[PDB]
Amino acid sequence: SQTQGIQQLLQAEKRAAEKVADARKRKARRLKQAKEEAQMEVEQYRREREQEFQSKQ
Amino acid sequence: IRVWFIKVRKMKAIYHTLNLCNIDVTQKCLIAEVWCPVTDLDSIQFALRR
Repeated sequence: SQTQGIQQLLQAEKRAAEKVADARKRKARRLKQAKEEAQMEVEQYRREREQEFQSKQ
Repeated sequence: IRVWFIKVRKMKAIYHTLNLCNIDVTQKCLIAEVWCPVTDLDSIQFALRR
């Protein structure tokens, strides 16, 4: 039983620690990912409204 | 008052018994190193079933 306590303990420790680190870095990457995707989508909408303005012309 | 006493005091004894234990670092179970009679072990495991 003494051996088991360290096996399962190591498993849970590694899982939980890497999950916390994974969530942190996931937010860290999502920062810029959302920023750049929103920028590109906005610019596309800008050109779309330019075309709409040509129709209005 | 008397039954209140018996309940409270046996509760005290129960908690004292819990105090004599071994809390693992992370495991939520308690591991004991205790004694036990051999001849009545069937009644002991019956009490565990209870």
